[PDB]
Amino acid sequence: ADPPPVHDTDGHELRADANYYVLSANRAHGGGLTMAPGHGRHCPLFVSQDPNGQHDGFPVRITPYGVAPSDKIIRLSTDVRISFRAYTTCLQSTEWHIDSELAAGRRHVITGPVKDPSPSGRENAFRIEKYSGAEVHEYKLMSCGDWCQDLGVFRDLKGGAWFLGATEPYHVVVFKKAPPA
Amino acid sequence: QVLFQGFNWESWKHNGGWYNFLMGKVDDIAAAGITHVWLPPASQSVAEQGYMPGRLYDLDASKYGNKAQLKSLIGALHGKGVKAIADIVINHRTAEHKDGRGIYCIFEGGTPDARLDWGPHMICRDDRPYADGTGNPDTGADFGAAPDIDHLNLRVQKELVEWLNWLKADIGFDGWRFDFAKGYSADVAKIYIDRSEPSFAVAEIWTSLAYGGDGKPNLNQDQHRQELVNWVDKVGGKGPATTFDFTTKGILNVAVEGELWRLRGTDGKAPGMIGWWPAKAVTFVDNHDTGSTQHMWPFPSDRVMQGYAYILTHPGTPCIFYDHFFDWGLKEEIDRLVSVRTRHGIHNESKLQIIEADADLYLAEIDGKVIVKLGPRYDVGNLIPGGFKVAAHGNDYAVWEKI
Ligand SMILES: [Ca+2]
Ligand SMILES: [Ca+2]
Ligand SMILES: [Ca+2]
Ligand SMILES: [Ca+2]
Repeated sequence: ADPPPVHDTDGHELRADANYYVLSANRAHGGGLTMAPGHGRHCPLFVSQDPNGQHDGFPVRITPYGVAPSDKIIRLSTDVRISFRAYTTCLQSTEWHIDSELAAGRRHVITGPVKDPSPSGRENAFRIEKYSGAEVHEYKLMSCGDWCQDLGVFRDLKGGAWFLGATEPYHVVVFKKAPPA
Repeated sequence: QVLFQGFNWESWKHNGGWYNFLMGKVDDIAAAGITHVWLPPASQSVAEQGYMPGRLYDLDASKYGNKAQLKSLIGALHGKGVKAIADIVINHRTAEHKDGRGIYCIFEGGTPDARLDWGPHMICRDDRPYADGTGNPDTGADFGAAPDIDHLNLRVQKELVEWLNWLKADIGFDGWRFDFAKGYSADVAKIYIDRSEPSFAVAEIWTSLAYGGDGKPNLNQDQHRQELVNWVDKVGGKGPATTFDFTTKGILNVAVEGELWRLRGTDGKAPGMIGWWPAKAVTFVDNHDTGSTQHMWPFPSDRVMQGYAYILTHPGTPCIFYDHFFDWGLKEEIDRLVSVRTRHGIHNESKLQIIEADADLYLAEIDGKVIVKLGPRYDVGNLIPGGFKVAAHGNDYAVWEKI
């Protein structure tokens, strides 16, 4: 294809049939991604970030936007769906999607059923991109429904935990190959 | 010098134009002792607040008002003796037309000629789908929602400096606030600052602080303030460039809630940028992103006056936010604080001497003329020397002045 592939920490390309931990490029920013309740909601669970640098969080499954499989390689600037390969007490879909509602005036990426589907139904479309023009393998995630918005994590503990959402500063990520599940 | 941000995230919706409304606030702004007013991005923009500029020269298309109204506003401020600084959004730009590929990558400057009329060649190399892959790679971070401008392209630099000089000469702006400064290199910012010769310039460099397993900032944030100091040094430590002190804002956010010991570093110096290079730091409590209606990193609402008691008496250049001054009913207390700072000659490089930093008490003396106290600690009279009278007090804060 055209967009370069996304690489994991060992330099290999991301595969659509493998699980990866999405860690901070700088460990000073915390650990991997996970799921957590908050802001008064029991379910659906928000996509949270573990504040502890030694915590890898939950492995994630990255998949070419539904009808796009080909060589199983995951490339930059391409629509992708993301799911946590983990079990939850909410017993709901564990796939990410941008929230249609604000919680504490902030827009977060959540889990479970899409409450108010847009005609486009692109709430679950994300993209992986290089954070800067540098060669280093450091990325950022974007929510791309109507427009693409960079994602960052709210680290002020509002709502009970750190949550992923539409905010600065954008979270610069790295992918570590995780065990199969 | 004290800055004032003259807008919030909702200003563009104001009935009758924001520039027009602000005209009625200039007497009050000038009388408070404010020396610089930071105005919103002035050009045409796809997003109403102005942070997605298209036709850079088209000021008449702004939601804030037109060119005439802007010029009158600046004219009134200048007459009052206050400078005006423009919000310069140049990391990214939105295109006016679609090219052959059906991609919105053909730009338009807003003039009938070819000024700013670039194409996908001026877009950063790897910024897909906009770029045509012929430009240079981005010198800094990418901004996801729009095409990033390739600042290494000579026509780009040339025509941008020309626009900056127009903003200054024709419109009358005195300086710049660089939006999303992490989007391009310090080398790039240096070119614009040197060639536009602003009297004042402040960059927005916002990166995450270092956190612990508890989910709160680490006690030491040197890595964070080092990054701000590194940028200033690269652009020119002798010039007009400064950076917003995000380190202090992040620490004050949590220190204020029963952890005032966070305000004293191991060396007995302030923990944020003001502890190392106060001359180059501009402090703030909240801005249109962190607070207002975006809530990215809000200061605890019930303790905002503690934030103002700190920045208004401390080294560095403080920046007062619109809402807090006019909408929250804090005007009188804030006014008093600026007055205390102004009458004692406190400036960006005033000497800070931290006397106490307990969980419930932060006591500091600045320039040997003013003593500030933050915290619920009821009686601290035993700690305040002779010849000091109370100059201002409020919710969990008090300030004494000598003589
Ligand atoms: Ca033109
Ligand atoms: Ca971009
Ligand atoms: Ca921004
Ligand atoms: Ca950039």
